[PDB]
Amino acid sequence: NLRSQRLNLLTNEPHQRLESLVKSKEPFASRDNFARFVAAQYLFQHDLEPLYRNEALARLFPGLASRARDDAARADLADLGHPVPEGDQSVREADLSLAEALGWLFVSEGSKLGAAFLFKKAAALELDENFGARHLAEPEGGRAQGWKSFVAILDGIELNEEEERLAAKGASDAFNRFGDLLERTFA
Ligand code: HEM
Repeated sequence: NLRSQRLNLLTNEPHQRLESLVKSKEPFASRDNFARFVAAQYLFQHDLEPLYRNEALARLFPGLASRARDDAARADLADLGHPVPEGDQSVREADLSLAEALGWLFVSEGSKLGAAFLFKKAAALELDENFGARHLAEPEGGRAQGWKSFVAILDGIELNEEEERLAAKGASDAFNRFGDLLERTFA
């Protein structure tokens, strides 16, 4: 019924595939490997920037701007001595509909879930919230409620059937994009 639940079903496979891809790149084998993972996160933030700063979406999601993680990820790349990668502008210039944008935000916000596990694994590489893993630090209100607050708004929006299709497309496209970014930074 809820939009969030439908999106969860629709992206269950892409998620399993993505989780497997991440495990295969061995992000915690070394700081260099971890840095390549941070580079992928950083590039995904560049794709999402125009959405987190969009006035229309900011009105729908109060506090939107502060959900971005670009400064932290860029600071982490600097800590790790990894040069910042160049964004290809493909998503920023894609001219996404509002509905597609909701699917991209769904995936970006959802990608924060379980980050405490990644944060814990980063400790093995002697990294933490003040060095190298700044982008995985837990948010103020806590990961849980941050997600619950976002989903309540998402599920309340009224969309027509075409817009629902576009939101699903946006979520699918975002999962595929993160995978492309990982293949790029680990190449
Ligand atoms: C770019 C997309 C995403 C990436 C890169 C991603 C990656 C991951 C990874 C690698 C893990 C395993 C963490 C660990 O090592 O323990 C994971 C766990 C998880 N992901 Fe995602 N994810 C993404 C999007 C999403 C979305 C959209 C949702 C939800 C709508 C989601 C929900 C979860 C949850 C619930 C867990 C398990 C958390 C727990 O066990 O407490 N993820 N994800």
